[PDB]
Amino acid sequence: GGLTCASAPQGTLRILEGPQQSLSGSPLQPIPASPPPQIPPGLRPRFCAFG
Amino acid sequence: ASRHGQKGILSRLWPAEDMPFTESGMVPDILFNPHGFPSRMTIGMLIESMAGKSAALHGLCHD
Repeated sequence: GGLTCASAPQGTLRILEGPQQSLSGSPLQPIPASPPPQIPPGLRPRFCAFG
Repeated sequence: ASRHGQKGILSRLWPAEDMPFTESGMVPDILFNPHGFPSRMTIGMLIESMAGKSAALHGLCHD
């Protein structure tokens, strides 16, 4: 029950949970481009010149 | 005002027969000076004018 002292420890192993692999996909997923505005189909002159 | 930050003050209520009527039959409703533009550079009132004219002629509402 004396509990004598011991020598100096050489190395200290650190145990830790691993990096989060297979979380990010190898291609990227962007928000798609909002489309450029279209001229709508079915546009015709509705105004006739009077008389 | 407009929605492009361009105040006017109402100066003269011009009688309707004196207004410059167009070739379609229309009188205007508000006359706006071309000398409010070049120091203020609101291109957006030009595109809004073309855009609202072309939206009132088609039944559309333009983005």
